[PDB]
Amino acid sequence: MQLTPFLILLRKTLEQLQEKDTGNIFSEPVPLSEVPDYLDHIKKPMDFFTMKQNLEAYRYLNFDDFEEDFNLIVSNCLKYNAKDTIFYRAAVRLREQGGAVLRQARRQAEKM
Ligand SMILES: CC(=O)Nc1ccc(-c2cn[nH]c2)c2cccnc12
Repeated sequence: MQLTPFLILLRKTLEQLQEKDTGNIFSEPVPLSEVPDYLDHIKKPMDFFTMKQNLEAYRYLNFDDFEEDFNLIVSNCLKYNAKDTIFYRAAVRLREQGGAVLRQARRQAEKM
């Protein structure tokens, strides 16, 4: 596999995942100023902006490491937020809608 088409695919896939986050709940890091206890609960924060930085830093060289950071966005939000919140339900929705984006993207990567 060649690096350039793979990274193009990851860029497109990240854009598609961001489209599913219609409230932009996951676009940027959880603001530690407004959630002071966040790092008490979440060992590795993640968000789509950090994922973009990691992608461009060549930190994602296989689909699993891209998907692992996506799964961190979801799992961190399920962990931190109570089930009766918009935040929790948004992570459930992103897991469902984003999973479908990821499966098709991984098949494209496997054809490379
Ligand atoms: C992605 C996420 O877990 N975000 C957040 C959870 C909880 C809170 C929060 C709820 N109450 N106080 C902070 C957030 C506040 C601002 C921005 N993001 C928040």
